[PDB]
Amino acid sequence: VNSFSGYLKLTDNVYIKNADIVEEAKKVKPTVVVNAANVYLKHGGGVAGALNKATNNAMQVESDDYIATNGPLKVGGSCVLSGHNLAKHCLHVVGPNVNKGEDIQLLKSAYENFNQHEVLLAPLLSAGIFGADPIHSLRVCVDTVRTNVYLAVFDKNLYDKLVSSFL
Ligand SMILES: C[C@@H](C(=O)O)[C@H](NC(=O)c1ncnc2[nH]ccc12)c1ccccc1
Repeated sequence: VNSFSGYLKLTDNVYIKNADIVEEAKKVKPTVVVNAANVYLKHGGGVAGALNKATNNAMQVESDDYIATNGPLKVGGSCVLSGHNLAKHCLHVVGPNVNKGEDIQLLKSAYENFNQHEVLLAPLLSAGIFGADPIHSLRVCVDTVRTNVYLAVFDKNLYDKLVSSFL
């Protein structure tokens, strides 16, 4: 049993809600919140900008030290950093950005990072401003993640479209 409320059950392990991931994190304080990061951990907009703003820029400060020490992530890769005031940990996951010309086949690899954590609050990777088909991303999520994932979809029209088209 956990604290996530009002999520629609899609499969044995995947649940979905039309919600702002920042507000969900502030309410539940999950062990892991997933950020839709880029390889440089530059948290400018989207999920990343919103999470970072909610941490008063502490996420960015921590991320800059991470990159200075370790260099950029891989597309499809991840790192575990602090969740600051929002969660115990933040799993920064890099899905491919189609608007940058990156390979959508890497989306499965990106979702595989979720399997290292028993429960996660997460966004829909590579969708929205990352340019990929959101129906496809949800399919890859359900067909790749085996641990318990609570998906928070910001856009209301998108949420309705995803639910109504889900197989
Ligand atoms: C799909 C899309 C959505 O769920 O609509 C999602 N975006 C957000 O979650 C979002 N965007 C901008 N400002 C925000 N503030 C609070 C949340 C939030 C998203 C997922 C992966 C990559 C980029 C974007």
